[PDB]
Amino acid sequence: DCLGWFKSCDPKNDKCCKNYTCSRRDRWCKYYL
Repeated sequence: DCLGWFKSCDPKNDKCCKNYTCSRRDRWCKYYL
């Protein structure tokens, strides 16, 4: 599964979908530019 945006994630255990990547600053699945 993946996350959307403001879902908590962990950069070492990224669960983000396409065009997203989880930040550590925000610790959420941040839109990856």
